[PDB]
Amino acid sequence: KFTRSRIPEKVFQASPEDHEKYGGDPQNPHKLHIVTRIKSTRRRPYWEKDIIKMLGLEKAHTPQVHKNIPSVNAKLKVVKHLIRIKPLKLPQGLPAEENMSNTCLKSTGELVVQWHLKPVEQ
Amino acid sequence: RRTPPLGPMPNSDIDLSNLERLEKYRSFDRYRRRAEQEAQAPHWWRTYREYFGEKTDPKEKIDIGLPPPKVSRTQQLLERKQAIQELRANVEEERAARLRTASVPLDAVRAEWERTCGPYHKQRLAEYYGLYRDLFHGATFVPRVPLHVAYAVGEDDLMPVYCGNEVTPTEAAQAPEVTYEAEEGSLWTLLLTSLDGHLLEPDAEYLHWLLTNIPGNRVAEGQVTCPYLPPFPARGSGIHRLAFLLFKQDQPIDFSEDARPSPCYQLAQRTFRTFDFYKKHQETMTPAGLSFFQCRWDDSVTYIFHQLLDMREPVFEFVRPPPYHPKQKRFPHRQPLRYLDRYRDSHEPTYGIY
Amino acid sequence: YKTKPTHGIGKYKHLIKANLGTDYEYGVLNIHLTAYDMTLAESY
Amino acid sequence: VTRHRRVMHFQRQKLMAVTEYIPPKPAIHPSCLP
Amino acid sequence: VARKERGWRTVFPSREFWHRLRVIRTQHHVEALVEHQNGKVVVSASTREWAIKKHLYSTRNVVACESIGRVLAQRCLEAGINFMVYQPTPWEAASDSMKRLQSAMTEGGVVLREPQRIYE
Amino acid sequence: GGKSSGRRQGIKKMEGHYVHAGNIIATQRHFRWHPGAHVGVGKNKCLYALEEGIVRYTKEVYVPHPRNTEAVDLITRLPKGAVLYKTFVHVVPAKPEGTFKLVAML
Amino acid sequence: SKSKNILVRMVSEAGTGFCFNTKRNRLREKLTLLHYDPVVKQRVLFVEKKKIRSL
Amino acid sequence: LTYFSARKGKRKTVKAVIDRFLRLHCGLWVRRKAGYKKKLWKKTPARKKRLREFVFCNKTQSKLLDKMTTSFWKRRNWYVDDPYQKYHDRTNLKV
RNA sequence: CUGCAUUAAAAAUUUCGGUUGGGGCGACCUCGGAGCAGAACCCAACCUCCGAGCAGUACAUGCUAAGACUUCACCAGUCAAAGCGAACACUCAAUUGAUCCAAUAACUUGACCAACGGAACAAGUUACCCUAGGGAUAACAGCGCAAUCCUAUU
RNA sequence: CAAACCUACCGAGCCUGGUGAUAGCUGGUUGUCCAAGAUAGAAUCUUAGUUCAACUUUAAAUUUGCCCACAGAACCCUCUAAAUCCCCUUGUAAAUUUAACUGUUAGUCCAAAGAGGAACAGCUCUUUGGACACUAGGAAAAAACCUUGUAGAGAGAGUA
RNA sequence: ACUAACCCCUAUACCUUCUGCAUAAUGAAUUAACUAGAAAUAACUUUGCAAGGAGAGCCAAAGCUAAGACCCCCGAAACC
Ligand SMILES: [Mg+2]
Ligand SMILES: [Mg+2]
Ligand SMILES: [Mg+2]
Repeated sequence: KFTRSRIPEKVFQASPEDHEKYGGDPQNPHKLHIVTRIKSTRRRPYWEKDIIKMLGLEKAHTPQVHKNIPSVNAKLKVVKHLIRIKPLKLPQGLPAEENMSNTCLKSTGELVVQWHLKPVEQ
Repeated sequence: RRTPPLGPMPNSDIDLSNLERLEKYRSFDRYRRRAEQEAQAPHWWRTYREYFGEKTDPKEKIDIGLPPPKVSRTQQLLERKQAIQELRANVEEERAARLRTASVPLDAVRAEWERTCGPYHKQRLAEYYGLYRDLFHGATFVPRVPLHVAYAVGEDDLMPVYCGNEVTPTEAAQAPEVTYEAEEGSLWTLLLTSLDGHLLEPDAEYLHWLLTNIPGNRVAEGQVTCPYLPPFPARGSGIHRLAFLLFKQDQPIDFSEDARPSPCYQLAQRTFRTFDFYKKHQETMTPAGLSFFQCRWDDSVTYIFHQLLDMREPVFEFVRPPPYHPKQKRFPHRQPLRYLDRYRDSHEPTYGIY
Repeated sequence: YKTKPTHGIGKYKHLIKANLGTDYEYGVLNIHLTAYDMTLAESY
Repeated sequence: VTRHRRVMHFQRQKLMAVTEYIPPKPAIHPSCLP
Repeated sequence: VARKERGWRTVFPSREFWHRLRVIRTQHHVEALVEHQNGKVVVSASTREWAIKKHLYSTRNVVACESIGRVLAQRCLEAGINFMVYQPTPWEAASDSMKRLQSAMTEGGVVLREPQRIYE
Repeated sequence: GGKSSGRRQGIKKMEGHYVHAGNIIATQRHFRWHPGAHVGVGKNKCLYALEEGIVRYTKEVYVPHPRNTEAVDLITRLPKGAVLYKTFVHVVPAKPEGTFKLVAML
Repeated sequence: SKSKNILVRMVSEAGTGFCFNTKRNRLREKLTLLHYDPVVKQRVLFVEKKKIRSL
Repeated sequence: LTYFSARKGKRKTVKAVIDRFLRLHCGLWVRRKAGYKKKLWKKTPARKKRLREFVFCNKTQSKLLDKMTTSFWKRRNWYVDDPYQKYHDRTNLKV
């Protein structure tokens, strides 16, 4: 019989070898997540369809931010085979009200608050 | 899927290889003895005591009593072991024991208990009644010195107060008699409080008597800090407990701050709390003995409320919660005709606009 | 419950059991106490 | 549990092909080393 | 009016009481204990105490049972407890010493039948 | 034959469920669960709550009644130190019996 | 499927006319029972009068 | 059910439901229990007790009985000393 | 000759319960228990069977009444605090039958209606056959399968 | 005595009328556009049907609904199975009740666990999930395998 | 689409019945005309009046009156 999957807890332990391979810092976990559906919800069980519905991942290749908390992580682990998870980087920090319209999420995973559409003089 | 237990199994220690070699219970009492010796043992799983049993704080109960008396166990044991040897020596005593006709003097054995196990039993019983939890905010005391109080009624009859007994306010109208052992140079303080007599503030309580600086057993010459007031348990308010507190003063203590005018017929002025009263006094205060009794409403309480307090007597009633009913449905399926009566408020007929 | 760690706490029949002699001990031995006095025979 | 080799599903077939054993290969065939 | 702990109909003894009398009979001493349902013990009368030892011949006889029975009767009377409950096994209930101990409750004024809880 | 259907017997209220007086806790063909505190049992070994509160499930010591000869025979043959355990269900009362309130000023 | 018992009617001797039905064995004398009578609010004797059917 | 009679051209009433059911003006229907007079000797007192009450019908049965009954039986009646007078209206009904 | 009865004769009206490749010969239709269905509930056959259509003990096996459960609907079935009244919610897996109607002063009772949700009471044969349909369904043929079989090797 | 013949179809002639006989059966059922929308069962002289239920639709009232952290759900019997029930937070926007009815429940295939006198397949029948009866792309042609859905125009681009 | 009809590339007729029809399952040579959804019990929407409504009767514990809006065609063998 085909039922839901109980993913072993041993899978989600970041060994030191993976730490420098992916560049993550265990001492300073990332604040937020970037989730992007890259697989169809069709031909998948109904419970996974609801999880995709809850996280707002209807349209594929549409980035969405989520809180890196155990409750959100628990939902994400169900549909980990249909999405791509990347951390959020803020080189300029959290945007202020003045520059809220000048933000741009680059493809490499950071939200630069200064978007000028001008070549770098360097 | 299986999960290893978090602790040892109840029957893991018993070997099963030699189960027939092992001796059996062979009786109901032996298993029952093992049953409730093991029942009180702590366990790592959910138990009845976890949800129903009262919980006590990890801190040990603070004791503010006198240091325990010191006795010579060897000499006491020698006298006790020889005392029953001669007692078993008499044939007449042995004849009564075998014939199941022997008797013991109840008055004599009670007096001995008051000196040997009296303080411990009284402390154990007082903890049950909730005296230590309400006043002192949680503490322990051993009444080393016994205290006897008997209320004078009629011309010959008396109303003794040992512990938690029933005394009517009529028998408690007058001042009781305080008898306790002491020697010269000892100052004593007597206090009486109504634990459940408060009518406005549930946390607080009402003071009814206060005697200070008692020279030895002479209670007549003690300073009357607060005049004696008979208890006033309201009708229908339940049963109240009044505690007699005996204190031992190492040094003379001034009581001008806690003094009350004579007479003190004001409930606000009569309000008093043992907590923050012993706290500010414990540097030179220590309890000596306790005694308490249960009081109910009688006809004399009407006299006290109307005349002594110059107020109307309050009457209380015990009210149960209204019965629970499920939400009424438009179509109650397979319900008796009396279903609509459960949600009916008035039994009188109604006619609407007609 | 089976999944919970307290599984099997109610198991009770595993403590309850479900002649040729050995090479060190004897199989079956019987003693006979004859007597003309019934009281002495049963007393012994 | 069949007797006709129990023809495999395509998804399962790809899983077995991906997870096939790969022996380690030395930089120099030991046979041509001094 | 206080609710009693109803239930436990599949185990012995039942718990539908406010105050219970427990009598323990050991090899050398007999212990008569009275306690509340929740666990707190109110008063006890054990032959170990020196008060009654001076007047009793032995601590494991019917005379001892009558000795602590009257002691418990006077202790319950002066503690304010009048009603109680007793749930013995068939053999101890049939023991001659126990019945005379119940007689001590009757003459002492202790009743072993708790009043029924008034629901309405 | 043997075309009978299920008896729909099982746990009705789970752990931590709020119940009212008379609500059925569980029904069973055999004594899988035993009544505990403020839990009643009918002829058909159905479990119901006499009080109103929170349902709890615990493990307790099984002490059979002396009149139950079959169970008394069972525990007499146990090895010394053995204790039988069984699952018990209890309900924890939530509201008090009542309160005392003023009704008159005489 | 032999019918060994019979259903019989028990009529009160108090004259109230109250009746109730109980099963009895065919090879038995008429039963004179002691049953509660709701009319007189007390227990009175009931005697058998008629046989209803055989079960 | 006769939707249009041949003599008056109006809906008729099934007399079977009249002899078996009682309708309250609030819309509820009151009926007896089947087999409450059959084989009383082989039924326990508790079963016999719950067999002799008057019970209500659900929504579908109420709609079923209304369709088979003309508007005459749905009117408000003012019978003298009517036993079911107090049950004709609902009290404290929310939604 | 007419009316009412009893016998015949000749006739009239109506019908052919389902399941088991077909026929013959038989079997089954209702209820309960274990296996499938391993852990809340539920879950089917041509299913594997095993049983049930009683009896026993009471005679308060009395009367009311919160709150609940259910054989996936309904009908029906099950448990029950508390109160009145008495003493000091029986055992048993099933052990059963609706409405109408009949008996009855009444309380109550009436079914192998076993086709067991029961039509108040109706059988065979048609190759002399008819009508409306069905490849949801046989034979002819095609296709799936090779149970078996043949061959060829070890 | 061939169940023959009785005005070119006699197991019961022909015409008219009752008659627009009845048919749970076959066939048919007419303008444009949009939206919601699928496979639990029970009873039944019933399995070619019907009723209840489930599912689905519309309008209205109300507040919780799904997901789910610990804690918790049996013993004789360790196929000690995958897993379920319950369920605070959190992510989310649905859910319950009232009123009114229609329509579907003669299904197929794949993955998995099984059942059909202790049948490896095959045949029939249960349970979980998916797809199909809804678009497109790819496996040669392809209802059920893989990729992918919310709808238009474009002589743009990145991918599955 | 194309300069260009064809040539290039793409595309398994319609309806009905079935889980599933390009199906070698039914129906249709073609054109014109004719040929098939009838009802207001309850409920919903919108006026009027209102503890009353209605042009005798009927209903009413906000109801009563009025209006709008849902229920096909052909075909037997037979019986009298
Ligand atoms: Mg079954
Ligand atoms: Mg027709
Ligand atoms: Mg749509």
